[PDB]
Amino acid sequence: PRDDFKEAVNAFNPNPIEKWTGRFNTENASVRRRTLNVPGFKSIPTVYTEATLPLNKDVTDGRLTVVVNINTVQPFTRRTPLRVKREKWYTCSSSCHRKHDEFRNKCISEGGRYTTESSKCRLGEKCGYCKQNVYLATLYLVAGSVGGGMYRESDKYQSALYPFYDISQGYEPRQPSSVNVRLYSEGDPFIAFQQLTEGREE
Repeated sequence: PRDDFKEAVNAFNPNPIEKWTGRFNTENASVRRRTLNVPGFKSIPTVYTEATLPLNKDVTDGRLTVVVNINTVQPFTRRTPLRVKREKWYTCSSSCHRKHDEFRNKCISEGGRYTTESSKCRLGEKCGYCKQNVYLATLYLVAGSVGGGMYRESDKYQSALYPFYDISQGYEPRQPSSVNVRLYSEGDPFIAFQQLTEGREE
């Protein structure tokens, strides 16, 4: 559990990632060394290279194409949809008629669509869900280590965020004019945190 994370943090070597300069599309990349604050641990080092991509000709028919040309990393291209769906379920908890229809209203009100799954919203019941439009703000990429000081985009980790799919990215209710791109190493504690935990707590 926490020991597996301990195993990852200690093994992590951020030194090679300090060389990950280059470009995401047009923009120059900048290596960022930051700290991961988790209870019971000294400040954990997380390192990635990043850039801010403006929405321009890199957008075509709702998809953002990013070309990754980072040093020591075998270059690759990634395509990501600007828009995806966010499905959230309402459960009638002890905390549900009054709290149910507002959840319903928020969904509609915020541009989403609500779907009923039960004729009546009883305690402990999945009464329905909201399908919400969310838009790409932050894009996480992962490069797996190859021998000889070289890297290559990770097949298993299509993202740095659990569950690590292509679309497992930072999506917002309101689409920004620019997208922030980030490239991680597989051994980064942020990914290890995400994996072992999924929900940012141990």
